[PDB]
Amino acid sequence: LPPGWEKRMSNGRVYYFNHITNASQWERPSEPARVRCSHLLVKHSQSRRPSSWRQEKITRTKEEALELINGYIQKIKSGEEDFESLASQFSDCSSAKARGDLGAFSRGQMQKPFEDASFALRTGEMSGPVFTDSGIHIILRTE
Repeated sequence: LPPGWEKRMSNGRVYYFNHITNASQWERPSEPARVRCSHLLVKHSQSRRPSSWRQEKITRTKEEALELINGYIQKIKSGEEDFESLASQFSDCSSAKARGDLGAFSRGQMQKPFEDASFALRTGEMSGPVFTDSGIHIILRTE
C-alpha cells in the first residue's frame, strides 16, 4: 500500500485509512517537490483567528467544527455537492473567493499538519479531517 495507507476494519467492514491525510475509503488505494491544493476550512472558538469573512465571531466548538467537516466530506463523497461549491460557500478561509484554491506550494510554507497531508495526497485525492492552529481542513490536491 502507498505511504501512510493501512487496511483497517470499522464495524466488521474492511476499509483503508491513511494516517497522514486522515482519509478513509472502501476502495484499496492501490513525494512531489511541489503541489497545488484547494481547501475548505472550518474554524472554531479555539482557532488562532476565531473570525472569518462569513462570521465576525466564530463561536462553534471544535467538536461542532469536526461535525461540519464530516458532513461536508460525506456530501462530497455522495456526489450531491462538489468540493468547489462547498468551499466557496462555507470555508472560513479567504481562499473561498478562489473556490478554496491556494495555488502551488512547497514544504515549509504551510502549517506542518496541512503540509504533511498535502504532500501525502496523490493528484485528485481529498484528505479526511486535518487539524491545524487555524481550525479543521478538508484538502483537495489538484496538481
